[PDB]
Amino acid sequence: VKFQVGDLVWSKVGTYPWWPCMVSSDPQLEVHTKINTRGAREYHVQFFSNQPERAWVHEKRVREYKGHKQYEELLAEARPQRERAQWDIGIAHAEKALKMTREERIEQYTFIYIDK
Repeated sequence: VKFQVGDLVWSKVGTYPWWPCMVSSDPQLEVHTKINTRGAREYHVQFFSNQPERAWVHEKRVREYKGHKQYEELLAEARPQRERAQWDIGIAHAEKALKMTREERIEQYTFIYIDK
């Protein structure tokens, strides 16, 4: 295990670009990390955006978030207006969270879950 609940990460999910995320615990499974049927590690993340989004991401697609500027380093290794706007909001939220401790990030950004 490389990450804990509240840690800031970059995540590549589907066709979305590398997105700023916070590692969190799955509301149903009650785990933030698990081992696949193939034996690979996965993490549960929550995307930084205006609208809440979450996903179980493979270890190879989860990177440590050090700052917005390292996005060019990730793009070097390897969009709609509505999505671009949400990414800019997400980057602003991740930059504020970098100035906080893991414990503070949990109290401020963890999604509110309703059984409905």
